[PDB]
Amino acid sequence: SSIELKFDRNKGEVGDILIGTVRINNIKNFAGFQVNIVYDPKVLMAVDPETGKEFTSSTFPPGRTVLKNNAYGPIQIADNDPEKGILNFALAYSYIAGYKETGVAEESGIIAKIGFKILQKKSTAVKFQDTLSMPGAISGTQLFDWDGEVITGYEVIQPDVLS
Amino acid sequence: KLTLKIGRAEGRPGDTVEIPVNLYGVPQKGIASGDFVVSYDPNVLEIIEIEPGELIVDPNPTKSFDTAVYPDRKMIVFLFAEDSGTGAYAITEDGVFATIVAKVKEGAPEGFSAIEISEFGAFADNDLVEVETDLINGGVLVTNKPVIEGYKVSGYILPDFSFDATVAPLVKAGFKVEIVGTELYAVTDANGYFEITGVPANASGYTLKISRATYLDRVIANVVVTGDTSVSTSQAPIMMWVGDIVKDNSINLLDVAEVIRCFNATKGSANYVEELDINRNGAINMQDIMIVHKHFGATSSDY
Ligand SMILES: [Ca+2]
Ligand SMILES: [Ca+2]
Ligand SMILES: [Cl-]
Repeated sequence: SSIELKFDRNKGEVGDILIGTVRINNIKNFAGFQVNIVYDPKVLMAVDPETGKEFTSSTFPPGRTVLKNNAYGPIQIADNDPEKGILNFALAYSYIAGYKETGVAEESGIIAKIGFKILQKKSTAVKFQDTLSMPGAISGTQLFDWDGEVITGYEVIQPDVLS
Repeated sequence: KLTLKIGRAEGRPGDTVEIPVNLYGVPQKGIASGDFVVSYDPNVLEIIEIEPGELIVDPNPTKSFDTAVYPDRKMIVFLFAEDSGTGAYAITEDGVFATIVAKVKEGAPEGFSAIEISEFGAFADNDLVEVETDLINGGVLVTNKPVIEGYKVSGYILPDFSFDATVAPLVKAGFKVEIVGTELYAVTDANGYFEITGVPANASGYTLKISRATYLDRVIANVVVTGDTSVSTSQAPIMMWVGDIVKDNSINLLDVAEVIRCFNATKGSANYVEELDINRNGAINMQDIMIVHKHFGATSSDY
């Protein structure tokens, strides 16, 4: 059981966009999440992975392949601080009792794709990181089941340094 | 067989108590006269007055029945003599001969304070024939245990989400339980317990309304009160669903939207609203929202 951030490319020139994909693996009865992601904003700029449009405080990352049935009322929230190199976003079904009744949990999939535009070819790290607003998180990640309870006991797989 | 009984009463210091003096086995011939003396403890009781009982049929009862209270002597003298002169006001039935009205004194010792027939002359019928009579002493049980008229309606309530000991007292306390159409209510304590005392008997049934800021109102109908009534236990409490934040008796998107306005606020920060911190862990975040979601789309009827 895990949540992972992984990059499609680990090398690039100023102006390239590295695509960081946030993925969950074998997360039982998964119904929602919140994650906190930090990067160095002098080296990388969070952007839309397809358009290069820069993230603001309210930008929710595109590209998830889970929690996509509008029947269960997905609600997405973003509260980034790009100036300070912070992404913080969350999404969950609201009608979890209806999702549960269906009995098919979406336990693996993509939850976000995030582009990071290279501002400097300087060695740099992007990582899930704990933050004051998420007490009890697992390295800045909180995953929730269709009972509305916190899920525990999964690995947080951080990406290697971007050299 | 003719019996004179001092009754019993129960009071707290400061209470006014009534101690009946009963006659049983009154002869067919009736009782025309009687005299006796009661002793009491004037440390415990201040005699206020002795009311002639229902058995005293003289239209001017004082003409047939009088008492003399002597606190310094610790004695009450009872004298009865049917005043009509023809037997007309003779006692002819069993019942209350007199009522001792007494105030239990403000700092009186507790315990049973005996009221005893300490001297007995005779009861005599209309023909002046003495009737052989049994004496039974009584008194007042002075304790400090409160007595409430009416009944106790009580129970346990529990919010439906996960929390630990650091916050259990906060989330369990503060549910108001109201008896609808009365001014009677209780508020749950830190254990989720409530009790409303002095509830009038009602076998037709009360409706209870359980309410708290951010919770979906719960209505419990047909609560029959023929005695002390427990509506739930600590092991099987009345569950309450949080998430009615914009109060419309429905958990919907406007409720979630209100939590989002404080998203990621932490205790002590500008945008922190304690009520929106559902689980009271000091942060407003997706975990709180997911608790709201537990009962999404629910209305009070769904309980
Ligand atoms: Ca509402
Ligand atoms: Ca919280
Ligand atoms: Cl229940």
